[PDB]
Amino acid sequence: DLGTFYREFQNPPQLSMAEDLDSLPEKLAVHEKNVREFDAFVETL
Amino acid sequence: DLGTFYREFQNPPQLSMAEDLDSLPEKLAVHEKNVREFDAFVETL
Amino acid sequence: MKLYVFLVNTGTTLTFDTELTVQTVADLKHAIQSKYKIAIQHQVLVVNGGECMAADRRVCTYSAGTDTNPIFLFNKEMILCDRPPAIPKTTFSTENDMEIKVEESLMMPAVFHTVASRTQLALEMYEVAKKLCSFCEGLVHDEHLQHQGWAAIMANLEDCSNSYQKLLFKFESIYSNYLQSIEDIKLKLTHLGTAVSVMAKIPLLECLTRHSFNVSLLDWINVQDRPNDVESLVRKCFDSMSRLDPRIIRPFIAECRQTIAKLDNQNMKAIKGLEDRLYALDQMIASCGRLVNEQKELAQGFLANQKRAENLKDASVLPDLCLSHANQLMIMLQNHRKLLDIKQKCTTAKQELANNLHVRLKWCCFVMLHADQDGEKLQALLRLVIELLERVKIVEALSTVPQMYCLAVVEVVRRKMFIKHYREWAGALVKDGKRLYEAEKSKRESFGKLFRKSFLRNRLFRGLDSWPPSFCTQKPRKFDCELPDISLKDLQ
Amino acid sequence: MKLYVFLVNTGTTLTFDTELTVQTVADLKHAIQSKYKIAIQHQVLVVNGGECMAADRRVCTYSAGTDTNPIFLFNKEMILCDRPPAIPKTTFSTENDMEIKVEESLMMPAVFHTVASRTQLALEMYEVAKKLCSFCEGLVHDEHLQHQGWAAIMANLEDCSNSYQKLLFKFESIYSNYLQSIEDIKLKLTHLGTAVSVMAKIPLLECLTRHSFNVSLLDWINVQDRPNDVESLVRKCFDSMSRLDPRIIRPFIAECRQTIAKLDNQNMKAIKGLEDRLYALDQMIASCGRLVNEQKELAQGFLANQKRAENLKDASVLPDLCLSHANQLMIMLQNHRKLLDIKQKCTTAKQELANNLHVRLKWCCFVMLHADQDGEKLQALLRLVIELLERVKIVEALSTVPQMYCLAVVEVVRRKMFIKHYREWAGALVKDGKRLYEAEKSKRESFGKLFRKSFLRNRLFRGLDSWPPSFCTQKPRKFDCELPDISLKDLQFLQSFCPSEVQPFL
Amino acid sequence: HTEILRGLRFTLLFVQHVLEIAALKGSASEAAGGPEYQLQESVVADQISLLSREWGFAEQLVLYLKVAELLSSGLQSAIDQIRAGKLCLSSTVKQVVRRLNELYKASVVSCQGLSLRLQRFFLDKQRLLDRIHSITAERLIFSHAVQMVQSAALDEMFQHREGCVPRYHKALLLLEGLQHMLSDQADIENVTKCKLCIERRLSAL
Amino acid sequence: HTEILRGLRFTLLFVQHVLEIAALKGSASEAAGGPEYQLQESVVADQISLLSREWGFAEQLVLYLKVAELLSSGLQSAIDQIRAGKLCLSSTVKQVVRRLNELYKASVVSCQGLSLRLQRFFLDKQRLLDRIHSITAERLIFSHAVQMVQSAALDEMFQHREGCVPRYHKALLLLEGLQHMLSDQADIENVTKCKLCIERRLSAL
Repeated sequence: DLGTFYREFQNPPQLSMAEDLDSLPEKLAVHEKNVREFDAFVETL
Repeated sequence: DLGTFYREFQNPPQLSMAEDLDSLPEKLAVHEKNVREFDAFVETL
Repeated sequence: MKLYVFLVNTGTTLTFDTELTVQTVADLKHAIQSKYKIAIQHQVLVVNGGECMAADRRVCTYSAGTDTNPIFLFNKEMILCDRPPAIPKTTFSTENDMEIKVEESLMMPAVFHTVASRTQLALEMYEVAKKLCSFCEGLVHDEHLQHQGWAAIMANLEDCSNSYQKLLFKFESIYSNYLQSIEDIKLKLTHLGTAVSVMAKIPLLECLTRHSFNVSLLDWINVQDRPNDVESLVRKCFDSMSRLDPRIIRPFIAECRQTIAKLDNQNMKAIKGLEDRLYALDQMIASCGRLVNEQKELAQGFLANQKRAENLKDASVLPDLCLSHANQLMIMLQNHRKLLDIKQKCTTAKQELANNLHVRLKWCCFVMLHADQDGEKLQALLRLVIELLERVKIVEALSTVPQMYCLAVVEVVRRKMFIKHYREWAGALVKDGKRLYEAEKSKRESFGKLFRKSFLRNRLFRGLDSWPPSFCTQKPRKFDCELPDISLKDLQ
Repeated sequence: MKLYVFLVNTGTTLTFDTELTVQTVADLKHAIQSKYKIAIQHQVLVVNGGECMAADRRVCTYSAGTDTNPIFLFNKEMILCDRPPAIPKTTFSTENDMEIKVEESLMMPAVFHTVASRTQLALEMYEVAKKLCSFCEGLVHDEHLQHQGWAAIMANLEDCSNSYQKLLFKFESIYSNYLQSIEDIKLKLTHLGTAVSVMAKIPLLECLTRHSFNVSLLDWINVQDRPNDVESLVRKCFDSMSRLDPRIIRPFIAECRQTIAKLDNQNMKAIKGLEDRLYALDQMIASCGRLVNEQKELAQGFLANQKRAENLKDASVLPDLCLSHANQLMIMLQNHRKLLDIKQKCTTAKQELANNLHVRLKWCCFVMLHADQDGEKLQALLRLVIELLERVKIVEALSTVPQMYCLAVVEVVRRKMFIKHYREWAGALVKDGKRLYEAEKSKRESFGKLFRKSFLRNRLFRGLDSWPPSFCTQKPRKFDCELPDISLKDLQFLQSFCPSEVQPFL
Repeated sequence: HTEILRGLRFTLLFVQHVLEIAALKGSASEAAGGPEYQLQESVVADQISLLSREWGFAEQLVLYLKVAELLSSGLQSAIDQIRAGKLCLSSTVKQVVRRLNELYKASVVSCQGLSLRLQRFFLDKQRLLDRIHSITAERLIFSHAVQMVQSAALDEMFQHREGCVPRYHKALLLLEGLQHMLSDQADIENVTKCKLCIERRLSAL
Repeated sequence: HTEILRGLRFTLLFVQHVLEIAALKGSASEAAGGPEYQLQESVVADQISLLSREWGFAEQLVLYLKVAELLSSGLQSAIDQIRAGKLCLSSTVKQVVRRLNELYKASVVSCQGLSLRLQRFFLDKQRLLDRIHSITAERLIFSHAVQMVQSAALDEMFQHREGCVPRYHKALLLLEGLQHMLSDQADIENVTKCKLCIERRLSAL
């Protein structure tokens, strides 16, 4: 039920950070180099 | 012989004086009266 | 033992094991669901004065599911509907279709069965007639129990309207306080940005050191929780104002908000004219029972009529093979069906009156559904409005920044200054005191240690046997008493 | 195991029963009583190494002695003078009677059986002398234990000589006691003015006498005990000074010299020299017993006579040989005559040694009287010197007290007054501290209710989160709190009114 | 299990949807919803919302990283791929996932640019973030599912009967990757249960 | 004969001896030096035992009082019996008993004449005069007498002088007699040790 749905949750609320995932530029540049395959894409497959 | 004891006899064993002294005059005059009675008996004697 | 009392809600008999008290009320729904199609969310019914029950544990704790508990609830299997039957009596018509002395003797000389007759088949017919009479009695009793359940239902409706009244009192606030909220939340939406700006104006380097570097204090306040916004309270207050539109202010925004005012009250609660008719139904049943008890025997007096026929012993008993000799018993032989139908008349009348009662029950169930699961929405909404008032209060805590930060800085600074000055003066005074302690007291202590045996006994030269108290010569503690690492200058 | 004493001073060695194995030295003197006056008061009873013990000791509390171990008495309680018990044993004239019996009663040689009996009777006499010799050996052991006791007494003497040297230490002390007396009079002379200072005692005091006027609390407490004398006890002091006059040292010195002479011990060692020879005499007596055993072999030889007297079935020579055997045994008994001769000779010399020892023990006890009386007298003099020291010390103590207790009281008074001053000062500062502490607590409550109204201050505030140390705020107690009573200040004022020792009290 | 078949060839669509769940999709309490809402204060509400216009953007950048980390390797694997799904010609089904995959470079670009532009400001946030506990901002997917069920159950009345049921169905479809970020031992299962409740509401919607 | 009066006369001789020791104590002690001694005592010991020694003189006067009282106490029994006549009455100890009574009269007179000024004397630090707790007027000079006997015996056991056991007995056996005054008391047998010494010393005497 919609009442049963609200019973499951009426309105539950939303739930060292400079380095916990700081390696972002690495995979970023990896992808910036890797996009070349799709950039070329001589024939779809 | 006596020196064996003379060793033992080195120093003598010990025993409100003002109050007893103040109270004494009664016993003193009592001694005076008993002496008067004794003189009476002696004259009888 | 199990309840011979049946289920009022269905007005019909059923059974279950007596140890069902440990089974949950939702387990009771499963039991009434294996057949009759109950569900964990089957009806708007509740327990006691319009509230939920502790259904998780044994329903006996909530006095449900017991051995003394037949089925009774909002009765959602049929919307004021049932299949009321009537007494079949064609079997009696068969007996009436052959209402005569049997042909086993076939008009022989009267010595034939001179000590026997059709009394037993007549006895069987009359006893079965009485059986149908008692059957109608039980059926009428079933309809009456159904009426009792309907009364219990009207009572639950009253309890519900009470819950409605409580929710309305909330709604009174969720109107009046909501009307009062027309200013608080707006201001709570109003000044919070200014407070956040003032807080961010002087984000302390001590705050920069707090988690142990610049950062936004209001955001530092905001991000202090992952989902918190430096004007989360302001946003929620303005949103509540938006949700405070006049259609919500309607006297039945939740249609219940006036449905309870009008239908479940205000002379529209027909339950006032309910119970007596149920009593009138019980009276009709009792009168029917008075008419129908022992009546088949009253017509078919075979026990005496047997000897009556024996005394008769007509020399011309040929016409006596018909109903003329069998008088009132023969009358019963065709009147059993009539009595059965007469009983069925009041029985089906009770069934249809119960249908009408369930009809008015659904009539009230209109405003019921308007409240249960429709105005209950407004109920949780008012709970939310209360949460919004709390959010406004928190917004004030955000407003508490503009003076709170300056007060904390000034008080901490002045307190640290006073603490330093006082601790320093305390140490200096304790030092002067220890200096005195040495110079006089320790010198005297040495002279007295020498004065061991200065007189032949202690009391002889009694005096200055000790130094002064010497307390308060130790050093003071640390200034500000080990405060948190927030540096006042870093606050400055 | 335990055994009885040698009765050393005379020497009557004997053993005892099992009870003595743990029976106390008191039980030892009890056994001494048990068959003699040996319970009487006595010089010493001692063991090997020298006990001179006392009744309190258990058996093991003293060192052991036995029928083979040394423990005995060497005291006047038996034979305070010389008392040589004579030869308990029988004389040997029966052998001289037997000498006749062999010489003549061997007649009628045809009675070989009677002749053998005579030889057997001669052999009887042999074994008899054997016993005699054993007794001689007893006398030997007697001389042994005799020298033993002599040495034990010597040990005592050395212990006395040790006590002598103790007296000598006293003498060095006594001369020092004489030496220390040089200023002791001046110390007593000063004690005169000291008792003068005791007079005009502190005219007031803390609580006057405080119950624990012309009755000087000085002199009062100088009477604070039963049997002693106040103001240095000079009536006893000059008396003991006499009790330690130089003349006493001279008589004491002479006593010491005599004690040294009391240990001259020339007779003891010289007796041993003879005893050393007398020990060789014991050796000779042992040889005498050897010859005795030789006589036994003769009896063994004599036994052969009675043997061959039977079932021989031979010529008359066997009867004649017995006559020849009679002469052989006769010469044997002649050797035996010389034997018993030297035997009784040894016994005599033994008694003589006992007598020399009697003289010894006499002189020994004399020292154990002359010295020991003088010795305990010296011990007394020693305690007297200890007194001559301690009493003088106490006198000087009270002398200082005429300064000491007075100055102590004056100091206590000044300290108590300044202590009241400082207590007032410290309490006033403590009150100011309490005031500032109240100020801090007020800031705490005000700005904490404000902090209860602040903005999420848990992370957003600090510093005033608590307050500085208000601990140590209760005002101080009284400096010199438990002081003796304040009339000590009146005593300080009165110091001038009693100026007998004014400077020191000030 | 259709990793080389349609069940995963369409998974790029779910990935793109989860991306959209943040892309131009910053939620806020200032949302009006319902039959209507008074706009007399909506201006201040949007003001409170947009006072952190780039902060939610940075949270979104963090969330998009959860898919972009795998998208980098997907770009790496765009060459020399193997699949055997049937009912297709010239690897058109392969193209079905690869066309969406073709935007993975721009996906990294946006996962960066949602916070990259104000780098100097990000330093202060990093200065905050330095001792600030990290937060995988992708958890807002569970918040989206909760808000979906909440709308479906308790929005102002007079809406239609369908009730945006497909929105809650898409929320239920989060199990295709919304749990890529960091959480507790079973917080992903909790978000999935929220999705199940939202799907129940969609069936009720 | 050998009656209560005779026992009283014996104890009266003892009391007279103790009173003579007291008389020496009455600022009259002397002749204790004996052999050549520390003659410097002429001023030193004089001041030491005289300058403030009135406590002993007072003890002696109170002792005279005690002697008179004891004579009266013995008389109140002995004379009562003699008039009653339970004894032999074969002897003439009555005049001697009368002489002892007159001696008691004189002793009481001495005690009173002393008390005439001893009142103000005790007034000097009267509270101090109190708190004596245990006390015994006999012991007050008995200690001095025992000390004198000790000096004599020091001369004796070292032969620095000669005398008799009775020389010490004059006080020790004085205490031995009238033992009820030292019977059933804390310091009972006040001169038992000196008496035991004199028992042996009788032979040398």
